[PDB]
Amino acid sequence: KRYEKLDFLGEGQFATVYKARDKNTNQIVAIKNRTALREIKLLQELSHPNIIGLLDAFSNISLVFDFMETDLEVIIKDNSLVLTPSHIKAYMLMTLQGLEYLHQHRILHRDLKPNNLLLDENGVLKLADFGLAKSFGVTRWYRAPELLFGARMYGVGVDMWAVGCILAELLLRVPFLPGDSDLDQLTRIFETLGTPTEEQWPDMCSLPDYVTFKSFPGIPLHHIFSAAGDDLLDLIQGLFLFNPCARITATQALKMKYFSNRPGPTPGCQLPRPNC
Ligand SMILES: *CCC(=O)Nc1ccc(C(=O)Nc2n[nH]c3c2CN(C(=O)N[C@H](CN(C)C)c2ccccc2)C3(C)C)cc1
Repeated sequence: KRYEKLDFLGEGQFATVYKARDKNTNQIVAIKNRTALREIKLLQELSHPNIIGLLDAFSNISLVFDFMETDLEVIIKDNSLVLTPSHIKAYMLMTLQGLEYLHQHRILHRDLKPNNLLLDENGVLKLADFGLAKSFGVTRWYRAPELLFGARMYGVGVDMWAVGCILAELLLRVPFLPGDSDLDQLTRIFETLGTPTEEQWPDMCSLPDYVTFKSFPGIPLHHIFSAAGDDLLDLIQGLFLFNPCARITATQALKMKYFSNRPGPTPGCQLPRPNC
């Protein structure tokens, strides 16, 4: 009861979400089970500016997170907005910084997609929905080629491919590889980026469900991302490498010249806030 609800925010799988002012602090919050009670454990553990804060939780349960004004899917979907190189850079920086933190804490998100990359009123992006997240101990369109094949030994490359997919959608403003089966998703990856050889991939055929695909050459990235410079083409190139050992980590992505080159990232206050 330490909170009292103000506005309905949504329905879904896990309970309903409700906007509230916390009685004591006057701060505004949002208020949400083995598949959820490991999520409750995991999120009260962590603290990062770019990770959703689980503030309280208390079986019929309600889980107080930060309140978030919007998400990247809204921003992507919104025609009233133009994204500038500096908005994109700021968005990918916060995404990757939040990710780097999780992966140094030996956690995979496994459900990166733009509707999970929430934003506050002060332009701070926070990764949300750790219901698929697991310790090292996603929907088709952000899913890595290896996962579509059938790899269960898999790593950070799973989350890194999705970041490429989200990055492309920041640029094109449309899903990059929008497949309508798990095979159509491989068909789409291999016509756009080219069919990987086993020189593009050392132990590929050892996958239980590796399959002999049509040998496409792919579209060059400069044709797809025409407005991107060589520094951002290298970021996109790194994220989309088929070998999950070659594929760039959040850390290698963040030490990439792209984030140190001009134009720099937009401050949160000046990131494009939408209306409903
Ligand atoms: C102007 C219109 C507008 O911006 N509307 C709007 C404002 C705010 C929200 C909102 O839900 N805010 C919010 N604050 N903290 C949270 C949220 C949503 N949320 C979730 O966890 N939501 C997830 C949805 N995933 C797919 C990102 C959810 C919700 C229910 C069940 C499962 C998953 C938290 C609690 C982080 C919405 C619209």
